[PDB]
Amino acid sequence: TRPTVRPRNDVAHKQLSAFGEYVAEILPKYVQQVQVSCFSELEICIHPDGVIPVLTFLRDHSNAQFKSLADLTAVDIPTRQNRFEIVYNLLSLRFNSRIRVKTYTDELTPVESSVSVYKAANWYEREIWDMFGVFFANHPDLRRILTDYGFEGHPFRKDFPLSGYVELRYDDEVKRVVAEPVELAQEFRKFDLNSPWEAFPAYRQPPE
Amino acid sequence: GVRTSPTGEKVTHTGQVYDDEDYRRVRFVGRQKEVNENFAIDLIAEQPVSQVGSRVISCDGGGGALGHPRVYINLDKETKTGTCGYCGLQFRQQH
Amino acid sequence: TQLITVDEKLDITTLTGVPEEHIKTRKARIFVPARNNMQSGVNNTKKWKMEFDTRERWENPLMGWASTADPLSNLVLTFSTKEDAIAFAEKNGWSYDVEERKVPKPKSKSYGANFSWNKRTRVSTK
Amino acid sequence: TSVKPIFSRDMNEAKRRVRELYRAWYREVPNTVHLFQLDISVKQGRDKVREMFKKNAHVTDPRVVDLLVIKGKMELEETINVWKQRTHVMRFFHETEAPRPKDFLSKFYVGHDP
Amino acid sequence: EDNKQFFGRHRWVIYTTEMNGKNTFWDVDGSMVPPEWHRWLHCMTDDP
Amino acid sequence: LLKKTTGLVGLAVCETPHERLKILYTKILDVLGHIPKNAAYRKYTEQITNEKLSIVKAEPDVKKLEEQLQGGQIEEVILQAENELSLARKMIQWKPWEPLVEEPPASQWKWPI
Amino acid sequence: TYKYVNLREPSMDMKSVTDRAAQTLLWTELIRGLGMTLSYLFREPATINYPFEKGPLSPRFRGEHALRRYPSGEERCIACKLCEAVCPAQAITIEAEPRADGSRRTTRYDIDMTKCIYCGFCQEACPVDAIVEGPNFEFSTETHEELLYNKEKLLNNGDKWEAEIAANIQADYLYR
Amino acid sequence: SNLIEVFVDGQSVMVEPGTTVLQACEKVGMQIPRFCYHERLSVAGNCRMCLVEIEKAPKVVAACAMPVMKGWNILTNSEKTKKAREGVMEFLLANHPLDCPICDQGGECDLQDQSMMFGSDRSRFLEGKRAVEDKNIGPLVKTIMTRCIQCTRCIRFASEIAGVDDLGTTGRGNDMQVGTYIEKMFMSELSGNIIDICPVGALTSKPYAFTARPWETRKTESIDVMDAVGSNIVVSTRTGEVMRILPRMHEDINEEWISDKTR
Amino acid sequence: EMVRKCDPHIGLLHRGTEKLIEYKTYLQALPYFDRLDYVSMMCNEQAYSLAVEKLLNIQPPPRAQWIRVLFGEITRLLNHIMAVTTHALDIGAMTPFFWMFEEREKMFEFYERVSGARMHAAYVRPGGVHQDLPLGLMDDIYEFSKNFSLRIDELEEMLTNNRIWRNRTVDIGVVTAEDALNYGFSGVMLRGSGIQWDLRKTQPYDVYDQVEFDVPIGSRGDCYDRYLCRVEEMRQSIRIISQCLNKMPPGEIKVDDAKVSPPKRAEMKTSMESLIHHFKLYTEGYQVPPGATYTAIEAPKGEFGVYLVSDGSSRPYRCKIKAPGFAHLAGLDKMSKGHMLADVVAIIGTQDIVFGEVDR
Amino acid sequence: ASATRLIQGLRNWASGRDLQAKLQLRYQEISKRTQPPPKLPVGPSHRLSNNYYCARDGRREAMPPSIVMSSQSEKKAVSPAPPIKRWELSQDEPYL
Ligand code: SF4
Ligand code: SF4
Ligand code: SF4
Ligand code: SF4
Ligand code: FES
Ligand SMILES: [K+]
Ligand SMILES: [Zn+2]
Repeated sequence: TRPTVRPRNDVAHKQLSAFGEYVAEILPKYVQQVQVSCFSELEICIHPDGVIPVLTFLRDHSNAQFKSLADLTAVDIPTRQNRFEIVYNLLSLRFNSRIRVKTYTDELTPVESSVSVYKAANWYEREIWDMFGVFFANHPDLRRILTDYGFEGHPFRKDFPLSGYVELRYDDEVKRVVAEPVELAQEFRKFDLNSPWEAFPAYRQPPE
Repeated sequence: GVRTSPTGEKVTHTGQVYDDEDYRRVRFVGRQKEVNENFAIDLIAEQPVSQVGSRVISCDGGGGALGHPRVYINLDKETKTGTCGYCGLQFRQQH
Repeated sequence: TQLITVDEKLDITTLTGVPEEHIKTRKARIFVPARNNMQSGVNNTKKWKMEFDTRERWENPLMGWASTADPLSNLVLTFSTKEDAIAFAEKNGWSYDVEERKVPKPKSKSYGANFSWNKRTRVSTK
Repeated sequence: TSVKPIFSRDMNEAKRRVRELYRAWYREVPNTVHLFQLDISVKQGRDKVREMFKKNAHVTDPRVVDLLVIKGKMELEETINVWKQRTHVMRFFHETEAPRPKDFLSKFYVGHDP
Repeated sequence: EDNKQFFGRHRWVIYTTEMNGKNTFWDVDGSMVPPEWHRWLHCMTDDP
Repeated sequence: LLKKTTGLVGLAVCETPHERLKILYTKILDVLGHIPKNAAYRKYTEQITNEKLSIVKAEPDVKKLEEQLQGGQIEEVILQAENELSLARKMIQWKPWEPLVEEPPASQWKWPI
Repeated sequence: TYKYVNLREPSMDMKSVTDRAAQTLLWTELIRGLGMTLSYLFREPATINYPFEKGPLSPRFRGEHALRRYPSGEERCIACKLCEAVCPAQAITIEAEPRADGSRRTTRYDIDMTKCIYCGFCQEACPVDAIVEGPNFEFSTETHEELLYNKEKLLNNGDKWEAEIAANIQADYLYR
Repeated sequence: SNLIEVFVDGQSVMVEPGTTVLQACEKVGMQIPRFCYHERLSVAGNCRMCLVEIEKAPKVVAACAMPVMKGWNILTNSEKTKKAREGVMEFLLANHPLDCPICDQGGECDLQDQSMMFGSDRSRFLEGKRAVEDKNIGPLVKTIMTRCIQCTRCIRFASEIAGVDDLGTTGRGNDMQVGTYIEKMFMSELSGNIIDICPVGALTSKPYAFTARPWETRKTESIDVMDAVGSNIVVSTRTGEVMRILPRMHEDINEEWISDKTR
Repeated sequence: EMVRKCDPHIGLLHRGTEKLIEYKTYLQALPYFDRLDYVSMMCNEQAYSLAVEKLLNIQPPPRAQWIRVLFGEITRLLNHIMAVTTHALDIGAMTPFFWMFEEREKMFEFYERVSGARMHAAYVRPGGVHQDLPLGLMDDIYEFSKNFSLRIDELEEMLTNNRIWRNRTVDIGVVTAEDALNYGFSGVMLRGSGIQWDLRKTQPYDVYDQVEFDVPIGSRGDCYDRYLCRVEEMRQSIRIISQCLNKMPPGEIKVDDAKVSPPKRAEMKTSMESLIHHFKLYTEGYQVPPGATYTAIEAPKGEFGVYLVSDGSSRPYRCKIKAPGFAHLAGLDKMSKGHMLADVVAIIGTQDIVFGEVDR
Repeated sequence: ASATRLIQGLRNWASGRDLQAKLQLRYQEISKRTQPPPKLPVGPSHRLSNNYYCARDGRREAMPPSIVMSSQSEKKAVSPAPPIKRWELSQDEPYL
């Protein structure tokens, strides 16, 4: 398995497992799961009441010093009753490491804003408001950032269609760009691509 | 091998031509209906049937890797030729 | 306290931005998709799907393309269980119907039954 | 059934917030008609505000109306601070959209939509 | 050709003054080049 | 030797780094004594803070102290001491050594779905 | 493994101070910048004489689309719809049927050239080298629907540019 | 009960006596690759794709035909099971024609899909392939016999469900041809269902032929109205136009077949 | 004259790119990354390719990795020419714009010789690169690199010691190191502040642990040290290009797993397995094992990252794109306080901001 | 390249650099536009024996993430990695 297979990094796996145990036992009030991927990425899956205490820990603790917020992300997964999965990618420049801090919310429960921990989040979770509808409590200026000004709907929710519900055109009667319900001259062609055969037996879920 | 409808419109190699009462001929008014006058069905009929001395022939379309994937054609039917499903060339066992 | 008690039905239809025409006139279909009978694999029959009733597709006058006006014509959603799909459709105000999962019943197989002494299940060739 | 609130502990605080948002929109409509130099009246714009408030008037969840007040405050901030153009204000008035068939018989005449 | 000119100036076309019925004495056009000279002029090959 | 600049913009050079680190480490330990003993934050932070304080008390030099504290410049070691102090003062209020406040739903971290 | 841009202390002896003051009062670096601009003034410019001189292209160039043929006139496209499956912008629209000699051929091969991202995934998905993205880049139109190519237009682009397309494929097929 | 305990990859499962290895692996949610096994046809055991390692046994068994013994540990993912699958897929693809672009089975091919999932990624066959004379078995089923992998689902369907006994294998060895041996027209009331169960594009639908391709079709689940059976079907459409009609599995109606009028 | 508050309204180029990625396969979603940082095309290709190859648990061949690093540094020259010359053009120095876009035209010719497109190449793919280098390309890359230092020298003649350029950059947009780390800055925005951080050095990817180069580090956190950092990164990119041209290994350019990278067209037309794999990789695509990665590269604007979530299918379930310019333009409001309106265009220039990656 | 030596001397004086040694316009030093055909090599998996795909299957060695902690003594405090080594100043050109 030398030439075409990715080489496995066992040292980083052991070190991130040790630090995941470390964070899970320093903060048992909020840490729900700790996992390390096969390509050596640590994920701390927490309760959403511990957004500020965990992120303040990793930013300020002398064994963590995750001073940089690389990226802040939501994921819509509609089969969960807490469908939105808020993802904090963090970078420690002191220990040259990356961690992932994951939590959850539904449409109505607010997540506490992490602008007091990382100012970088000021736009990111603002975008999570615009793209997913996750409200962030105590954000300084929470509003839309990417959509049009009269835009109804949170587009990166997976029940939002690819083309939207409206489309613009100029109308010369009213001398104005107007919004109408979207009619495509060619419909987007949905391709059902998934093979009916199991691809990865290591990921087989136990049946009902 | 293009022919013409009684409306004066060239029938394409698919067989498409608008009806007389079809309004969509108005897009060609003052302009032209671009057809290709090299019908592939009329050009592949012009090729000679290759007489080979084998029972199974292989075709790749010529050019090696510049043709189609290499298929194998059985020639056991003496009633009918064996036609390549890609390039349309056809083969006959010479016995 | 910092927790309130909302005994109401969960309804987010005023927050999704979906227009009323595509909430109250749509029928969501909740189903496990059938196995494609061109194939014996069953990995496409493991999840619940939500789709909608197909609306009008017409011919583009210029190119003959399939023009549509239905925004929800490609919206296929994936759910681990039936109750997650039902809860997602009820939360969004979609009128839904559910088809239950059709499993293949366990067959009785025997290679020796191809060569019975006195039963009709002999194979005439193999 | 114990959920974390957004702003309102019950529906009465929620109705207070709905009411203050309606007051702010009602005050804003003449300034919006003036500085966007619209072709509508102030009364017609206040009718559109009342229509958009009555559109959501069936909600019984405090968190949903808290998000509705939050989104109304956001639209109000986009209107006061001139971030919307004239077109975003006039999108509430679906004017170039032809009126849809409402009864059964005209929807039967035009096509297949129920 | 002029291979003493730098790369880009070293191959050029003086267009015809009449092509396919159209006067091109002043109305020269980049699409007037036939495909066999279009490899050479755009330097897809060394060979005319 | 009086280092001219730290190289980091806005991180001013400390005239007496040893005394400032002793003050900050004993202040971290004084704040950290108000945490319960079985809490892992207290045990781990006492361990690393006593290690850093013994390294500071064992080395009179500034350069060698930087190369064996292994946290970069001495002024960002001071900055990390201030950050750990602020953190421990917040960890008293948060009380995160408590049990888990709520289990997730049953398939909340199940991937793929 | 790192270096310090701009960490120089200027010398404070009278020589260097008077050098910096002659720079300040006599504008020496401004004359240096005028010298460099004057130096490009007397260079031959890099300007080619378009449309008579053309920008240099490679044989891999991805321009206008063309449906190709065999060396018998038979069209190479056997309607397999791999190009429209791989097409990242869904620009390719294909309908097919068996024609009068029973051959698997298309009745619709449309490419919306205003959806097309010109990435050439269609010509590398194509198993028979039917669709290619040829060398024409000068095909600007005056109307939007003139950039909505059907099968007739694409087969005519193949018949138009085939003498060039075949030679470009002849140059680059051993890299593919 | 009389349920015996067996193991699939170490996982215990309680199965009825007579249950095959493949069905025991199905009960833990694992689908063994197959070409000739069909759960509504008789067990043939002649493609050898389902060969799986039983541990402490130095020979793979055909999982579609072998009954489980008590205490077997079926190793569905072990090294020699995967080597067996790759060897069998190599022999299936040795003489198989390079027809995937011009074949109607492409995209919905069992041979393609479980070659992608269980076979190798490349060829060693340096020889010339065989080519088979095509057959005319009627106006419904187009027949391209070079694509045939000789799994004999033809013959078992026509014998056991259609009740015809007019398909078979003539010849012997690599020249073994599935066919009727004569110019015979296979027109049963259920004659198009062999288009379903043929895992390759050797038997395709002649009216569906060349017109569409499976990934671009929309699958609407619907009901037959051609008689009062109420056969569950999939109307596959493509851009607002009905392409074809497949069956749905309903165990109590139409088990997974439809009639030729329906199809 | 002063600026009290700067509120950048964006979304004017929000295209919904990463929702369009969710309905496309992995190979199909690769050309969206050419169009995010649309002056740094093959670098974003590389970040997406490394994300997918990390989730696929495969690795590119060595020659593909050296081609990726070579074209990554050519791409870095492209982006810093764009950065420096438009940053000088908006201030008023319009002439080195035209002086350096001829060199930028020649590097677009390098892209077009290797891929067929001048900008959006779709060349760096998960599994390697799409196609091997044509013959004579490395000679011309050497002929470019042999002369490009003189171009940097005359750019640096026109701007660096110029007192008008130093008045518009030296005390403008001063960023402290702690505020740069807290605001999510990356790349030159950290390195002008004196932060010693570079992902090619610290968290190295394809063969950047095998090339030798230096990291330019600022001292004052301003526009001028960031200008000097970008000029010196062009110097070091020329250095890495020399090391890549000398240490280019023989071999294949795709991974030799034909279930991930498509086979050659000669064997697609000859072998049965190769035709099946060509078919399925260009219609369904390869299945990626389920999981979420955050793969970051040192793009010429900073940390460019992809948080890619796969569910086991041939299409991405989620693809979040971290751009450097998003956090940079968020920190614009802090960087512009206490300055003038004509300083704002210089601070928008010193943050290398391309709104394709900012808005997605 | 066709500049007269008077203009060439004025140009080199004004720039301060020998510009003819490094010209930005390209001439006969570049590669031919017509090249010989390549013979590209094959990778390591182009073998006729000992080349089973299961022994080089990268996608099927990827595992689900190992759950280190789940909610269903004097041990050393750890960090996510060792502390980063201080970068060394360049011997090539430190500007110092
Ligand atoms: S070049 Fe790309 S976008 Fe254009 S038709 Fe081909 S595959 Fe589609
Ligand atoms: S152009 Fe090529 S890929 Fe597209 S349908 Fe035709 S043969 Fe297939
Ligand atoms: S039967 Fe399957 S593997 Fe064979 S040519 Fe048809 S699609 Fe390809
Ligand atoms: S034609 Fe199809 S079903 Fe019949 S034996 Fe051959 S592969 Fe099997
Ligand atoms: S499936 Fe068991 S051998 Fe064919
Ligand atoms: K079939
Ligand atoms: Zn042929």
